[PDB]
Amino acid sequence: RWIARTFFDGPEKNYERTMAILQIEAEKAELRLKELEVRRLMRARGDGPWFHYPTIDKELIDHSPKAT
Amino acid sequence: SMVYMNIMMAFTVSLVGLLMYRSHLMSSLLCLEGMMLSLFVMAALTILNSHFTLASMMPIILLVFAACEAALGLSLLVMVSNTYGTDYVQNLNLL
Amino acid sequence: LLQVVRDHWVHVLVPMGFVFGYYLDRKNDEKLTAFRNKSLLYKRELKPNEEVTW
Amino acid sequence: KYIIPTIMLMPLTWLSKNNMIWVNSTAHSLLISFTSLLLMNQFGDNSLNFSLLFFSDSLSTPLLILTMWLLPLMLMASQHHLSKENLTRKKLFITMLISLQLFLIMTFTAMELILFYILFEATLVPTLIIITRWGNQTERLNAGLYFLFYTLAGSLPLLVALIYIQNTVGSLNFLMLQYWVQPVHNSWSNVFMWLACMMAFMVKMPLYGLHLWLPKAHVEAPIAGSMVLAAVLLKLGGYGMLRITLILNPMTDFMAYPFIMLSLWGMIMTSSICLRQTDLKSLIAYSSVSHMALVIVAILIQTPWSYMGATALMIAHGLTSSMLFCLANSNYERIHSRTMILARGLQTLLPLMATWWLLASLTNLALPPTINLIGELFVVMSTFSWSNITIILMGVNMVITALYSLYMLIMTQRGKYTYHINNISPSFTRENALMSLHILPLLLLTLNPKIILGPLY
Amino acid sequence: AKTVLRQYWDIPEGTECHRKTYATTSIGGAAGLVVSAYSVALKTPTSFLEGVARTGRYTFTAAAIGAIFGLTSCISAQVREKPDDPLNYLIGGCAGGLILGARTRSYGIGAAACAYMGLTAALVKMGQLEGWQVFAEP
Amino acid sequence: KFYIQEPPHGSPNWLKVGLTLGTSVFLWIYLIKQHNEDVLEYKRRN
Amino acid sequence: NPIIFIIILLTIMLGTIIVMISSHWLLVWIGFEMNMLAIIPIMMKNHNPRATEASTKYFLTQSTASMLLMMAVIINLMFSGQWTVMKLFNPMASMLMTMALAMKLGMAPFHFWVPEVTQGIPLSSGLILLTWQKLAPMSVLYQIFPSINLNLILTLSVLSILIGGWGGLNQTQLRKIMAYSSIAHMGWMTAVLPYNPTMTLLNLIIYIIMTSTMFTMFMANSTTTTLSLSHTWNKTPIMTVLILATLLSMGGLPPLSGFMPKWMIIQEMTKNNSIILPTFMAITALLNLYFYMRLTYSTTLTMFPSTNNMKMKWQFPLMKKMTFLPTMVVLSTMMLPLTPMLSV
Amino acid sequence: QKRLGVDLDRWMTIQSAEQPHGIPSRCHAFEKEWIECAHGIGSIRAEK
Amino acid sequence: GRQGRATFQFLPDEARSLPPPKLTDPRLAFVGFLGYCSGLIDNAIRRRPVLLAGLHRQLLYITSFVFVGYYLLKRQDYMYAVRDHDMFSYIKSHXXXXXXXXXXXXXXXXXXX
Amino acid sequence: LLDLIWLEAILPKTISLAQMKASTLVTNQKGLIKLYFLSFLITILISMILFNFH
Amino acid sequence: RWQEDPEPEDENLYEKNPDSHGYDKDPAVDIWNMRVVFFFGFSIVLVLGSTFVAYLPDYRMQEWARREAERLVKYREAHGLPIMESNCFDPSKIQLP
Amino acid sequence: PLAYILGEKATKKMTEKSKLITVDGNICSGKSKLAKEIAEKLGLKHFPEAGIHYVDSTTGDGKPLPVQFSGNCSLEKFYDDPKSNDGNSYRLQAWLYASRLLQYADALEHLLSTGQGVVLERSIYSDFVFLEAMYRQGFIRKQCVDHYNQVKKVTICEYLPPHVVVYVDVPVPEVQSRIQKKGNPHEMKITSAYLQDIENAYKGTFLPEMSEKCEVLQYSAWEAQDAEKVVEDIEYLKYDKGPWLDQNDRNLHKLRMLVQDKLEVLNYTSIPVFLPEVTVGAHQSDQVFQEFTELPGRKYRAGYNEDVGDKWIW
Repeated sequence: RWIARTFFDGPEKNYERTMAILQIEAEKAELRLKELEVRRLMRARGDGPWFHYPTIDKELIDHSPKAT
Repeated sequence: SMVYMNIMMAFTVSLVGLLMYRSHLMSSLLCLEGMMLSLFVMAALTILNSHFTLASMMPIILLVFAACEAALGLSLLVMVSNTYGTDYVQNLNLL
Repeated sequence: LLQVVRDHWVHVLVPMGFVFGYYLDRKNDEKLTAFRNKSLLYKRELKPNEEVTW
Repeated sequence: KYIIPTIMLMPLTWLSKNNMIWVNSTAHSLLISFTSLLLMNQFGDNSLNFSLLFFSDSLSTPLLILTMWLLPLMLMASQHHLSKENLTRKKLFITMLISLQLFLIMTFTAMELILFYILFEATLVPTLIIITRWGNQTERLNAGLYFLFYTLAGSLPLLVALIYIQNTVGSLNFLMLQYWVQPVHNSWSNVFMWLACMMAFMVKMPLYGLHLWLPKAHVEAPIAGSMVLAAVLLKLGGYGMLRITLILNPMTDFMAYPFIMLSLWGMIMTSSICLRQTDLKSLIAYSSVSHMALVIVAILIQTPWSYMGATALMIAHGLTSSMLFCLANSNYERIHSRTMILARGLQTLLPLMATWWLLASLTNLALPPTINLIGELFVVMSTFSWSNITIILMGVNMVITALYSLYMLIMTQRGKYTYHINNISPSFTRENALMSLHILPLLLLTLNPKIILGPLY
Repeated sequence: AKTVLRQYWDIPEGTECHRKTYATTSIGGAAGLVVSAYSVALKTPTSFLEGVARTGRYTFTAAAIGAIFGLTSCISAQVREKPDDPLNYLIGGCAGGLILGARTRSYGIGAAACAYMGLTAALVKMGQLEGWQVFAEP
Repeated sequence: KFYIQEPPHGSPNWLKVGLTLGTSVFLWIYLIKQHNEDVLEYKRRN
Repeated sequence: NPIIFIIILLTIMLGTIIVMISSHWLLVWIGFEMNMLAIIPIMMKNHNPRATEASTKYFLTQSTASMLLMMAVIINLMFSGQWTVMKLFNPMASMLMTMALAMKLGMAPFHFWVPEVTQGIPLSSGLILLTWQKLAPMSVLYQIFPSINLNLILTLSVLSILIGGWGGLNQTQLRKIMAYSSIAHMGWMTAVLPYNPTMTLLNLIIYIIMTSTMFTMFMANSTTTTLSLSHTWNKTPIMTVLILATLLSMGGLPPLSGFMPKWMIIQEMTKNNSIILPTFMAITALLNLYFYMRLTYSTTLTMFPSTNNMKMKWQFPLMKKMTFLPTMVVLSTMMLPLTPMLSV
Repeated sequence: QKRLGVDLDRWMTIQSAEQPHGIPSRCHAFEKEWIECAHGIGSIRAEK
Repeated sequence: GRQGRATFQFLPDEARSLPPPKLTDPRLAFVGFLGYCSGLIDNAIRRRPVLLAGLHRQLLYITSFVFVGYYLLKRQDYMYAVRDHDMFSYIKSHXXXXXXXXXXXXXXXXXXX
Repeated sequence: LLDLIWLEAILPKTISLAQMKASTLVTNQKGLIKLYFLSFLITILISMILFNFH
Repeated sequence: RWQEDPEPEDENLYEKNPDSHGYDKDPAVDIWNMRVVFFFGFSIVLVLGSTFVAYLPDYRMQEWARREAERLVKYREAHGLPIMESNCFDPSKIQLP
Repeated sequence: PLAYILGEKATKKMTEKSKLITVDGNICSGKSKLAKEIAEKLGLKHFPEAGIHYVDSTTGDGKPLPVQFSGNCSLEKFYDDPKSNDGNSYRLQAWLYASRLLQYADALEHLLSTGQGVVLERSIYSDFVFLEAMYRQGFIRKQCVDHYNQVKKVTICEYLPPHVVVYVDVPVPEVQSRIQKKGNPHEMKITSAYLQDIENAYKGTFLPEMSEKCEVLQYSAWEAQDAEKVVEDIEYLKYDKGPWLDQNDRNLHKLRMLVQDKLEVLNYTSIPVFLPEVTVGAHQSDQVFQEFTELPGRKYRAGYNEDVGDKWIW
């Protein structure tokens, strides 16, 4: 009982805790698997703003020339 | 199509002429002039046929940088003839 | 008071370093506060004290 | 609580004056070892979590306590050695032992496969410098080159294995998170996936093949018989085998079947060579192959009994073999050549050390239950459930374990020592302290080793 | 050539043997010419006299490596059932890697390469599955 | 010894010493004031 | 040399800026040839027969490199006709683009100049200007990361570590070992470019800093292993400890931050269903470590290079980045593993 | 571009741009389709 | 992954300066230790007595690594947020690509021994 | 036979092979810019025909 | 000949000069190190430490389960019919086919 | 040293009425010491001849280091009676060459910064006369001379200008009687054939020294000890078409940068080639380097040290 105080965390700790660490771990694992799933799609088809190659130009010239 | 079958062929012939050697180091620099000359004609035909007007200045700039290499590399060739008697590929010391 | 600081300048650092480790790792409990009162395993509605599990 | 007192041991040696050094490095590590036994011994229903994953927790690790116990014990042995060298290099050396123990604290506590591996390989660099410098014998460079040739060629296949598993299934990181485990369907692509995870821990856990890594590191010793205890920690440093076999691949263990067979002759033929050899350190080096081969046999069976025997054997070998190296250190500091035939005669010069020779040699055998019998007996009883024929192979090993201890005793019991003019002084106060601080924890673990052999026990 | 390598994964699908051996020599002979092409640039004494001899020592041996590896693949196909096995073409790599010590009279270099060539060529036949790719795009 | 035969450095610089001790404080003020500005910016945006 | 040496050095700095900040194909062409005119005077310096031979061997390989690169620029007018650095738009021009950039870098087939050029450099100040020069062709390769074929980049990356790993084993010259580690590291550079163009820029950051820490610590004059041997006892013993932190980091060791490229290059490649290539990367990397294995024994051991002449006067070199950079080169794996995002 | 040119103009690279006086390109009308088609990233990575 | 709606010149975007910066972080302290470590080995290469007790130009070495490290961490906090933001927005827009599977108690083979 | 000679041999074989294949790249082609440039013509010819990319 | 290398050192004191010592150099510091601070770690960590190794740390429900099992044996024998074990974890769950 | 673009430049307010005048070739006896002391009217600074204690005297702090720490078993008294079997012979000469290279580097630095007339007592270009004379009789091994020539080819070529005025002293073969007349017990009882070979080798060494476009002047014993005759000849004879006349912008600055630091100039002096006579053993050299660190000279830094100075910590 003396060893339980100021030397031990207790059974309440690491049961309420660790599950909190697992809750962050579950979020870290699912989003990393989602990142592997998103990059597998975004690289194959140019749909989103990920792995997009730069284009030539947006605007260059529109004025009237001396063309035929 | 028609002309590009010769001037590209002249480039590949000069590409062989650079890397092939018969001990003379002067001939390699002479072929570097030809390489830039073949690049000059190939660029000229692409710009003159498809009327660019803006890109016509670019081979003129290319002509400047053609002579930049084919003089500063030529000056190093003279330094070989200062240290050694006559310029040869066989005459080397590096390992 | 004057001789102890010069002779035992390094002798104090290691047990005080343990106190620094005792405090820093204790402060990590506030980072892990999710399901502290929640999750049915040791959960009980506390009234005299706020937040039983640390 | 184990982060930044070992890091606070680093400036202690540099700041302290030239007269002290050794008095500070030992005293401010013994109280740190007291706190490990004070806090880490507590367990709930399953594995806990001390903090967020920088250093995690303990599941079946009283092996962490052993490293904390050897945290001052290496400094005890290297006292006669490094006494005539430069004072700045003494400060440089103790920090390198501390750095080894720093990463060793990290590897046992961290319940990762990614953070564990890079700090498992972070123990390789300090040992390399510790072996290749202060080596008393010539061709110590072969002991340095092959140390990183055998290990790294087997362990770099973990990078292509571990990252491949987390790319397919969630993430390895938290381990207690990793119960998304799908059974391995036994395919040809999965063949090299299993092999790459194992081969990394087939080098540090010595088999019959790829076992030359160990004796060369011991014959060409880092320091006489003092820094060999760190190489004993590297032997038990292959504890990742307990975690990989359990979590990463539980279904496919058909490929484990040839590896048990390879380590089965790594019991008899590794003990046969350890009978004629001249070097006293090599007679411990080849015996350390066989006792650590017991774990490799055990783990690959994957039965609950084998894990009880293995975890006991990891602690058993860490305090018994290291104690034998301290006896080899005491003989080498007097004669300056580790020849067994030359150094012959106890009791005539060393009366008290002869009793400590017995309490260290006989522990290789199964004495009244210390931790070695408790380690071995559960493994032999586990091999019978695997196959009935094993005890015929295991029984030969039980005979040659007596040929380990008694042959070390008899070749020192023969009272002569005619050519020896040295070894006049019996033993220093710190010399007998090494004999006590290694054996008395083994004697205290005779009573109740419940907090030693504990993977759910 | 890429066209010849793609033909190599169509002949063993059936039971054709006499054209399979010629397909392996066309790879081994061409790869023998590649290794020998660098050896010409290593200063050959007397041009077109010992330079032809330097090509003759490499191209003939490398084609013979492919010839035996081609032939033993057909012997292992006829004898014993189950055509698709890593162990089936392991002996083919061993017999093909046996004549590496036939270039020079030593019988030790070829014997050491026998286990190495036998294992590496088996990995190629292991690489028919989806879990083995040398080059990838995404 | 008394630094005989012309010493290269006695270190009474005050030119380099004044700038090294000076600019470090100038770095301290520049980092905290922008941090205090960013603390106000984080509250205003969200 | 007065201001003119700084002006020449500033035009290499300006030369790569034209390569970095660019959109036009002839603009980067100038940027490469701005360096060609500016490295050669620093290649010469001390009026040596070795310096004349190295510069001529350097020029004739790299002048042909630029003219092969200009061919790729002209084919980009033959087809499409757009002069914006984004894609080659050709299966033919992409071949003449990658192989031309391989000539300027230390990639597999055009590597023969690298060791003999490095030997002919007079001083440690000129030795930096090859490791820093490799930023210029790498910057273009980052811009044209698509439309370039795997069969003629990855083969040149795999072979370069093979020839780099066997190219320093029969060498004792300190310049030659650094020249073949250059060939070795370039294989780790171009292997990432298809499997996400990111981390190639960070691989430069680790490499350029780690190479610059070497030559700044080689300011105490040493050209061979036997000349760097007399350093443990005749010279300062703390200097051997700090070079040990840079020798071991160049090889694949996790406690040091030279493992930080070998962290992500394998990680990004394994994401895209390729395992057989990263295995071949790590095993051949041990041969690169093996050069430093025998080179650590020059500093860790006594090795008996005493020499009767003893130096009493303290060494005073330049040592500009010799203190700030090795602290980052030794430890950054624990400091910034999130720096992948900050760099690219 | 590895480093972009912000708040400064040094382009004049693409065809059918600002004319020297008023002189047209030989393929002026075709790039009026091409630049307008591929101004976004949709047909840059896929090019279909 | 790669940059899309982002431009160079001035490393942080300033338009997306919403997330809170790192305040007294353990990551800042470790670079601060490296700033101190760079101020220890400078007295080792250039021969100066006592790495701990020497010349006080070390204050510049501590501040520089903290200053550069702060903006480097600010770039880290920005780029990791944007990479996450573009990932979340891709799922919200398409929806058909990311499929959800829930509630399963599927039969699996049991291993012996 | 086993523990010293044969069980070691497997990797000393790869050490001896790496040291033997080192000479085929270091000691090979002693000087001469002719010899280095002649090999470059072959590498282009391999890339055009053998390792074909159009 | 080496002209510098031949200088051998062989000095093992142990008893000659300090009379009673654990290590060389300074006898006053040696008594305080080899006999005092080594033995305080020999006393506290081994004797006062032994009251933490196995002596009352509770330790993974070893004594807890004894009080838990004894009350469950009497409960399922008097009230229930099966003797504490029949089916594990799954009472009428989802079938395989 | 690095930024010379401002006021401080080479040949600025210098190289006019200031020249390096080397007084060398004293055969065996200390005859050059009298001529150098007399030549103090025109020349501003006159450096003494380099010995065993010079390396500790310069750059250190006043008092010379002990014989065990400064030069490993190196003594001038051992060369007075030279003997076989693990003796000095060559390793003292290698230490003597290192000291003479050090004093020339200091003198040339003293010439470039603040233009003054520098007088040197036996320079680098007279050292091979002192070595080859010892080689003619059975003293030094053949391989050691070739080791010396490797140092000779590297260290000298770093310095572009050799000398301005070289003084030649040719005395009578009865110079051994003058050496016996001088109060030196160590210098006495030396070989007469060695001193005769030293004068014979110097005659064939003075010819390339004179042909190297440096003003060479010969002096006799009767012409010696003259303050008026020696000074008038130095002022009248002008150096023309010599290697000393070089470009101030390129040649002089590169010479000044190489001579600015002592460690940079002596970096080429340490040869990697292993020699049994040149001290190879590291085990005893480890304690010898530790004894130098234990010594209260420098040990801690280039300038400031504990229990020596240090006004401020920063």
